[PDB]
Amino acid sequence: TLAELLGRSRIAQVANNHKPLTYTGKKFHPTHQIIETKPSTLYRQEWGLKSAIPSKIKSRYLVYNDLDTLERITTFEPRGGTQWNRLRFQEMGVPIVSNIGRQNPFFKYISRPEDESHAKLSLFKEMKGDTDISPAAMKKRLKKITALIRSFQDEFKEWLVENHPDELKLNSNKLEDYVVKFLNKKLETKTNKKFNTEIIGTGGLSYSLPGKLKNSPNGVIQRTVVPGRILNVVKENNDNKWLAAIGGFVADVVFFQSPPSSFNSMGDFIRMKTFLFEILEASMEKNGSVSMHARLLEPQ
Amino acid sequence: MSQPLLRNRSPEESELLKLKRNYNRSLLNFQAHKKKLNELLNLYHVANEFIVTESQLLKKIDKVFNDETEEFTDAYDVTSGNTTLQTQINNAIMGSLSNEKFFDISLVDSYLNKDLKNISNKIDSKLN
Amino acid sequence: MKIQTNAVNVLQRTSAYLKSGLLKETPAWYNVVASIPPSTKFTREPRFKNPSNGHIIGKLVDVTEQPHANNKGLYKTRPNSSDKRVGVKRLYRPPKLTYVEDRLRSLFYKQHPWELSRPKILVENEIGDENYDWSHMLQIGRPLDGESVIQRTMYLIKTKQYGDMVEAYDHARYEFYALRMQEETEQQVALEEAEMFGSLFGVSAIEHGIQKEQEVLDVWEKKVVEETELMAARTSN
Amino acid sequence: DSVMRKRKKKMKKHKLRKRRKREKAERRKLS
Amino acid sequence: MLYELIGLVRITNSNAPKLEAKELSSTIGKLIIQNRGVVRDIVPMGIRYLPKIMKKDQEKHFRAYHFLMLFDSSAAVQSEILRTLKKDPRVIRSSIVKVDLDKQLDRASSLHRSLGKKSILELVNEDYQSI
Amino acid sequence: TKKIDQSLSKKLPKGTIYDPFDFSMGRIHLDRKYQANKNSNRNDIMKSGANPLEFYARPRILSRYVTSTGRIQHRDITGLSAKNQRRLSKAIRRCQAIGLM
Amino acid sequence: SSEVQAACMTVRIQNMANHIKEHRKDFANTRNLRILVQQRQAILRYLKRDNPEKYYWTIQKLGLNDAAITDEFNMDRRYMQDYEFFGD
RNA sequence: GGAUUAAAACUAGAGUAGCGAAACGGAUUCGAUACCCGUGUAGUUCUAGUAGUAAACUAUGAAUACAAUUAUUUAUAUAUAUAUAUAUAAAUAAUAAAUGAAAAUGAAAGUAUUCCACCUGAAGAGUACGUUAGCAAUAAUGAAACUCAAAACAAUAGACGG
Ligand SMILES: [K+]
Ligand SMILES: [K+]
Ligand SMILES: [Mg+2]
Ligand SMILES: [Mg+2]
Ligand SMILES: [Mg+2]
Ligand SMILES: [Mg+2]
Ligand SMILES: [Mg+2]
Ligand SMILES: [Mg+2]
Ligand SMILES: [Mg+2]
Ligand SMILES: [Mg+2]
Ligand SMILES: [Mg+2]
Ligand SMILES: [Mg+2]
Ligand SMILES: [Mg+2]
Ligand SMILES: [Mg+2]
Ligand SMILES: [Mg+2]
Ligand SMILES: [Mg+2]
Repeated sequence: TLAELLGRSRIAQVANNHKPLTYTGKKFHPTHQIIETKPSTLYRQEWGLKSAIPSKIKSRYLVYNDLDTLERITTFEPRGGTQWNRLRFQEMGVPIVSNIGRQNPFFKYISRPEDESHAKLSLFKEMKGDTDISPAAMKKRLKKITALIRSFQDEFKEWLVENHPDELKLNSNKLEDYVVKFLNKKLETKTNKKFNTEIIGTGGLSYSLPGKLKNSPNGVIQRTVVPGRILNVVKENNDNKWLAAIGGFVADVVFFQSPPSSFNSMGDFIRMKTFLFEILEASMEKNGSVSMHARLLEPQ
Repeated sequence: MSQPLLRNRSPEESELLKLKRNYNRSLLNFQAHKKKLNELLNLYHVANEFIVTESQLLKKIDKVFNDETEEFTDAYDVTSGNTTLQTQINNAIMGSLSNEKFFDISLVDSYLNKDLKNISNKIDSKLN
Repeated sequence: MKIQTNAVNVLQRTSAYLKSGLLKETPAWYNVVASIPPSTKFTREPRFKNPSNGHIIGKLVDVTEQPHANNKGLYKTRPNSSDKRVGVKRLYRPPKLTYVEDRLRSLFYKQHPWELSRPKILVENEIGDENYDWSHMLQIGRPLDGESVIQRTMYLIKTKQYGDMVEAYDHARYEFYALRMQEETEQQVALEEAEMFGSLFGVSAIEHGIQKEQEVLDVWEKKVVEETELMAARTSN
Repeated sequence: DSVMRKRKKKMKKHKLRKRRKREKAERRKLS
Repeated sequence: MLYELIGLVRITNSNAPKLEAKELSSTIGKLIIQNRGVVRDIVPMGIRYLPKIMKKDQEKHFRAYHFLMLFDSSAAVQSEILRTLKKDPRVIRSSIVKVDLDKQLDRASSLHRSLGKKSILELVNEDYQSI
Repeated sequence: TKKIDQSLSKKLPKGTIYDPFDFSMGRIHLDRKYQANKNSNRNDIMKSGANPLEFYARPRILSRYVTSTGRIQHRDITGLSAKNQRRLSKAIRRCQAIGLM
Repeated sequence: SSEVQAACMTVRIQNMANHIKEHRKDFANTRNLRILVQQRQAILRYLKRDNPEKYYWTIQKLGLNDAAITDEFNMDRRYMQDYEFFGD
């Protein structure tokens, strides 16, 4: 049918997005899907959208929100520049590593309840992870849940007197433990936030596995040298490290001992010059940012 | 066109309808009655902080207007829900067999229904 | 705008010109239009089903069909106010098409934000030629991307290998990671192998960015200087 | 009615008020 | 009816700043409990500088001891308390606002409700279950 | 001169991604144009769900929605809903009558 | 049932009449009282048509008479003076 | 039929800062019984009444059934991968159709139904007389003769505008 075809159409494949096309806050990762048109189609203003893109657009990459609007225009920005940030990261050949030494999210590991010993930490995270929830929809998590949990009273009024009667007659320090486990055991079958929207690992920035060496005609490369730019002429206030602009990413540059004298000389125009840096490590934070650490390799 | 426009309710259908409607009215009255008793229980738990005698008044005044006591001066955004939400969760699961100082009507219902006693003996008999 | 009458009746108005004799010669279109009548009803048509999800439109659940109690514990014995409002408008409003895959697509790109940075071509080639066997993720003719995961997830739930959508989705995600890792290595190694055989490249991606940033930083230098001199004069006032 | 036409009624009302004030005055002296 | 009294007592003696406030709270509390009323809470608010220089009984003031008193009484008793407060030279400003009890019997003071604690049970249960 | 006004230079945060356009003057102007106090909601008690009328005895919170002279700010500036603006104004007027604001 | 509605209206009429006796210039609530009294007349007039026996029983228990129900009533100024609504 | 009913006004008893008919002065002016300025009485305020009039206007009586859209708020409800999304009403704005002399109306000034009030060329006239009500000012009710072929509305193009 036509409905089946539409669901699989290339336009349906693009997930709905209404995030501001002009965002002036902090950008940590791509927010819009880049659309590309071939040179032949660009010559005919064809992008596979509803309407022809104006001929003024010469780029072959754009990002859009709405196919059509009440203003009879498409809401789009003729830019595709987050792809070059990803490809420049690939050229730096620095694998992303976990600063906490967690399991690789891209491998199906056999995990155990080592961290599940915090059942009361995360079972209540469902009601306590409400930082940005409505004052009454979050309050609907109190009566709606209470009825659901109150429907298991009979089950827990028998299991507890059949598996741990001593605690019911001595102390509730262990009873509270049996309660947290009970609900989780009766909730694992349930589906509360069964889909987790948190970023998985690198989020797709890099699929490179650590360990491989870079062979070169001049021998194996031991230190990666990448051109960059120093943004500030004074270390980040309250931090012992300056900031550099390397390959579309802002890194923290650590200097060997002293800061090169071109800093004082150039002043606030220091960004006008290119320096060579060494990328020590790259980490991924939960916000979805990349923590790139560099070192200002100076001619010596 | 030949079909009758309306079919009157059979006497049996009217009986079942009346049963459901009486049940609906009775259930709502019962649920409101129990809600009121649960609020009366939660008010009893706090009536120890309320003053009805001069002796209580003199003790409250001293305890609040004392140099050691802290006063709400609202000069800074003091830092630190869960506590009151944990008492609710425990009183919903445990019910009569709860350890919370501020319990719900479940405990009072089990008492008058020979449940907290018919379980205490049951547990003790099991221990035997 | 009013439903026009004169555009669809050209044949009948022309026929009056010919019968009276005002028009001597029959127009060339006259016979063609007579054999192929225009559609002239211009009516609004009811619809009784959403083609996307098969939901039935125009069906009222009677109280006889709700014998059991509701979530509140009460029986339904009489129609409610909503049941007593005519719903003819729903028959005529274009149905909102919905798809389960849309929910998964949003999830995938929320979990993998950088997958958005991989350019997607919306221009179709020929939808009718797509002969895909979704037993495997890779397919000849289409790129490996988020859609590969979604279609794989649907095939798993359609074949009933997995029951929960989450489990099928997780299974597809790992297949996607494996294919993404094999490609990241083929590209790295291909570059390394070429340089070892004497391949030369003019400008690298990192170099391209530096040059573009220099062009912008040069114009910015001029303006800063100019605007740091107008301020000095204006402030001197 | 327009302001222009209202003005005719305004004049008639003014003359009636003026005549009734005049009559009142007479009654006071004649009384 | 539940009422919330906010009184600004005068600080005559800098050595005993919380003296007239204690004497006043006892006077008001005794009126409430002696006329079938209940005093639910007494929340001192401390010495605060008045937004301006205020006057009362041919006297001027630049500071006052703020205190809140949540009490339950009848409308007639509430008016009697307000009349006594409007006449006492110690009191500089006094306001009594009704606290609706239509939906729940146990309401905390506005100060506490502003901080998320809607009932006195929530305040007490956070001083026993967690203190 | 080795110095530039802060208004003529953009400081790229740490951990963020950038484009060559981020070093241009257009970025400076674009950031000024689209500079709105959108982070207020998370720091705005009255945009969180609390009832503004419960703050009638807390002048410090209420003083955040009045000008230097005590004039209540128009809803166009506070950004509150009609109900919260209505309740907030009542709270401030009641606070003024009690002798706290 | 009309008898129950009339009784429930009677309670509110009695309370509202007491309010008016202490707030004789509260015309907004006097209008409400008039309309409520007239509403009680309408419900009882229907009862007389539907179930005459219940009607006479109801009005006797409520303290009214047939004339009070059938006759047109406007709770006007003459009524306030002929029945000394406000006293003196 | 009843009740309520701005401002001004009136009957009593208080009040009277500011404002302010009138009055008396100062200016302006050919003159200035005005506009501007001064002094400023009634009034404006409160209590108890009288009176029932306004461009008391949306110049649009009330009720019911029904008819094509969009946008924007509000409310209720639903859902979740939790903050949006989906529903159903209300309000407002711009409209289709329809209606209309057109201006425009737009859920009515549309399609229909039910009930009430009101109109029948201008002027004379909301006047005269009578009656009713009011302390009073007045309010309600409400003509005819004579005379005329006028009178009025929307819109069009001009001319003019301190
Ligand atoms: K005066
Ligand atoms: K009418
Ligand atoms: Mg007319
Ligand atoms: Mg009626
Ligand atoms: Mg007015
Ligand atoms: Mg007088
Ligand atoms: Mg003069
Ligand atoms: Mg003169
Ligand atoms: Mg004057
Ligand atoms: Mg009157
Ligand atoms: Mg008149
Ligand atoms: Mg009139
Ligand atoms: Mg008006
Ligand atoms: Mg009506
Ligand atoms: Mg008259
Ligand atoms: Mg005209």
